[PDB]
Amino acid sequence: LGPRTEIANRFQSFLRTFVDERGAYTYRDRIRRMCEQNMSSFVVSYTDLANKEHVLAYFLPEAPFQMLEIFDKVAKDMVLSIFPTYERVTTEIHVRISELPLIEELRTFRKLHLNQLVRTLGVVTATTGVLPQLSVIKYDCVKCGYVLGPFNTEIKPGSCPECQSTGPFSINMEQTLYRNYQKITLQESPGRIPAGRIPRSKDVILLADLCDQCKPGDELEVTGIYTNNYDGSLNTDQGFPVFATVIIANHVVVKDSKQVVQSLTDE
Amino acid sequence: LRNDFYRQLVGKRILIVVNYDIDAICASRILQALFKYDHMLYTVVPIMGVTGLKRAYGEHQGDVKYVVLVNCGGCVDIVELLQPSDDVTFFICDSHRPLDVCNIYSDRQVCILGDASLEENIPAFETIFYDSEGEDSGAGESDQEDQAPHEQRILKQRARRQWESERDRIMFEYTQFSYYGRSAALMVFELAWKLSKDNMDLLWWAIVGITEQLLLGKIESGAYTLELEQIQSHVSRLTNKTNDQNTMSASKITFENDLHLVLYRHWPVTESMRYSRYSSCQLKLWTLRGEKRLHELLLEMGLPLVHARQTYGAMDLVLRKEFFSMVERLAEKYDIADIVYGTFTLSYGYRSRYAAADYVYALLAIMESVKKHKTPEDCFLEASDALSRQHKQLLSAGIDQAKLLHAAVFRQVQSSLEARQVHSAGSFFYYVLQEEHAFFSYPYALGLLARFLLRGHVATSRARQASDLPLIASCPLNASEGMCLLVGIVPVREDSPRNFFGKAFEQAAQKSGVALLQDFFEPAVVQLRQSDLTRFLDSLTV
Repeated sequence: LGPRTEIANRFQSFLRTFVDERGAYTYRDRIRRMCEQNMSSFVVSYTDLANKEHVLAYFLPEAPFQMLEIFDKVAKDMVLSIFPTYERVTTEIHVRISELPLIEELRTFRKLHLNQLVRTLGVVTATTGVLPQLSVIKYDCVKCGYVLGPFNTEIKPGSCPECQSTGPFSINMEQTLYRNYQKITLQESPGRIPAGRIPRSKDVILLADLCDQCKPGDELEVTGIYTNNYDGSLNTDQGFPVFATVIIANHVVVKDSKQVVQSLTDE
Repeated sequence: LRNDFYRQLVGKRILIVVNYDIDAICASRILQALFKYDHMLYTVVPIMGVTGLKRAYGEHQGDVKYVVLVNCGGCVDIVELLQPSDDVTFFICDSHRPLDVCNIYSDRQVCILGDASLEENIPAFETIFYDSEGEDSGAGESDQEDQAPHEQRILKQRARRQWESERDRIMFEYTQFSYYGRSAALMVFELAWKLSKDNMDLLWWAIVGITEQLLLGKIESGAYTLELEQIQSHVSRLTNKTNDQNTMSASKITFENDLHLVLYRHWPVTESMRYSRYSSCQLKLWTLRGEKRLHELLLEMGLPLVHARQTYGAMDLVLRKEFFSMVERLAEKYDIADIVYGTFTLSYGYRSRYAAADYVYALLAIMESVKKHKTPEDCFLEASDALSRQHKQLLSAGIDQAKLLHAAVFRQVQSSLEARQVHSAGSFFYYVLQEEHAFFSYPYALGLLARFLLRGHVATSRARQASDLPLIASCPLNASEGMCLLVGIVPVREDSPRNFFGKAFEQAAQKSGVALLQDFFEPAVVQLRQSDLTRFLDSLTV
């Protein structure tokens, strides 16, 4: 498209046009800094985005999924083009955000905060362990013995090597890509309570690049995005439909910082 | 030339091999096999020092006829050293060439292997013993009172004038510099090659002999880019099978252009890029920054980091085949140029494919100066019992021992450098050391110690004013109650301009002189008392 191409192109004319710190801007070199160490967790500044092009605040909330995807395509087509040897280790990228002009306390968010940009914090409690997931749709045809091909929703087209036939199928335990997974339980601090009552909480999902980072009993900072479980069994109802809530993780900052930590000025 | 003398060699002999070396064992095991071919029993010898040699001849004080010593000769006017030598057949074949000519003449009991493009000492004897002053040759050797068939005594004046004006070249011999010369047993290969011996393992042994001191930094090859014709011309031209070589045992040996970084084959990488000098010093890794520049090269190669801590043998395939297919071309542009060199390789069978030099860095590590008091000679007897195809449980132990030493080496270098123990102390550089290691007791490892500090400091902290200055080092022996070993070593990158220190330390010996020894046929070495060096160092400055 004409305008709907300009996003990645403005990222391209961003990471070698916007400058701070007396030349040799970070993201000219931060990306190769990270491709060296084989990390694949590049991070963005929002304030730098406001310094260069303030357009990217209204264009975002209408579907930030697509914003993040159109982000990651740029990191791919940059890195794997300029480091073509790289295409061995992970071959997938996404980016992070760590600058938001707002800290939304718990017990403050409602349906108005649906599917858009967030910041929130709190405390961890008990949650699950570490498990992997699926990533791709591939089956094995069972009438004719072929594979249907590569393709929260099912697809199942009639087109396939078996003369576009074989509604039936079966599945292997290999040749399909996987994805690490973990859950969390976010509870608010027992300092900033309404002074003596039960607290409130939500669940949160984090994804494969972000695991074995959190822990029970810790301090926290997350951007997150507000989810919507699309149906907890709509039917004859209670005095409420049985609906639920999660936030999906984009980027964490921990507050303890128990490692060698700060990024480096040029001088 | 002994296509004529070798037919003298049937009767009894003694085959000596002077002080430990890889030239030694390589040039001598071949002769062991030769002499068990025509049905003679013989003798192989360990030398721990020239006293061991004199007591050996004392222990072999018979009239044994075809007595042999190899890789020695510059010790004495060996007629003077050797009384019972009357008409006995001696043989030298040594590559330490700068020897006096008193040992060459007297053509009964020596064998002049004089053959070189240097006719530099032709009249060198025509005045030393032939003339004399203050003593019928009819010369200064005889009377000098106008009796020898401006004044009556200007005879001596012209005599010493010639004598000293050509001591300008005698002091050039044995009193300015020393070296070695040519191979140890490649001459011996071409000797035996007339007798129809197609022993591929002998070719491997002589390859071991050369690639010790083919180390164009340690000792010069010269023939190298000419032996890429010569040795192949020995082997490649004569092919016993043009179509039948897909065989298990000892497939006809090969040559390829590969590198001299340490133990690329049997270990992981990122520790093995770390212990050589040429790769390390030119990337400066004992400082933190060098890991970063290394890492940014690994980017350009784009090997995985996890893989770079797996054994090269243990990697997956395509990287471990394409490795050197990449590194040779995109390393030339990033500070390092000259690790790629000319060497060989072959497998016995299926186990793995040994690297044509990777024995020598186990051999050097078989020098175990242990407190059992026996182990040097046992180390010799193990070493020459190692180079075969048979004994191989021990070569792996050698490799292990070698690598743990080589990664102990650096452990002292960081310790010594950033405390700035690099004492200038005047005209040369100077180092001192305090207590003993089983690692670096003996001096081979000690020169290896010096030849990492040296490049490191002298390349990286100076202008180009002092990058060409020589080296010394202490090394204590809590073994022998305090002797404070020393070795002399040369400045940077001058291949042909080798050691002043064939004698140069002896300046202070001439001035004062304190309990000095030269027990080794090796010149580049000395041995002292425990702490009687300080005033001797004040002497030994100039």
